[PDB]
This record gives sequence, structure tokens and C-alpha cells, in this order.
Amino acid sequence: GSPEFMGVTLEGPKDLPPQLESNQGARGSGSANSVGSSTTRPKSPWMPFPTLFAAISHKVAENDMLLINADYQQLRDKKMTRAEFVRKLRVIVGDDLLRSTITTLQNQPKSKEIPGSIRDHEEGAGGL
Repeated sequence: GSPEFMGVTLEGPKDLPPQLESNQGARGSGSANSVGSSTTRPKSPWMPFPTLFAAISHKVAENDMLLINADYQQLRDKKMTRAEFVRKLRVIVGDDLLRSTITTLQNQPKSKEIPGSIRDHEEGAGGL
């Protein structure tokens, strides 16, 4: 019997976790680049485009080279520049393939005959 009631105390948690955190190490990833190749053309060797199309006909598809002949003809009509038809050619055929045809264009046969103008050769003698 006869209580006194010891009242509510006011402590709490205080031995809390360590608060430190990392930002250690490094990070990064990427790649970007651009490359090409070019050479001048001497006058002596022989590589006209209308013959070049007949030398790749074994290496192209018939409706794919039908397009090339059309894109080359509208270059001649000044609808397009030479370099712009070449930029839409090297996506169809390829400039490595172009290079590999040059040696065959240098293998090609030719002739430029004339019909026989002179046939006389008999004896020039006189005073017989």
C-alpha cells in the first residue's frame, strides 16, 4: 500500500551509427573519331567511268547498277556534282572495290585500225 510513483525520465538513443560515406574511385567512358584517304590522278593511265561500270557488272546487282548509270547521267545533266555522285556511289559499291578495279582497267585491250589506203608496189621501169 501507500505508493510514491517515481516519474518519467527523459534520456534516449545516443551511441548512433558512424556517419561517414564514400565518393572514392573514378568513372568515364566515350569514343568519337573521323578518318579518310585521297590521291591525285596522272593523265597517262586509263579509267573512264562508262567502261568502269562494265568491269563492276560482275560484282554489282543489275537494278543497283541501273541506279548508278542514272546518277552518272544526271551528273552529265548538271543535276548533281561529281563528288556528290561519288558519295552516293561508295555506299553502293565501295571505294576499296573502286581501287581494286583500277588494275583491271589497266589490263584492258584496244584497237584503232585503218582501211588499206595504199596497195601499189609494181615495177617503176620506163624506156623499154
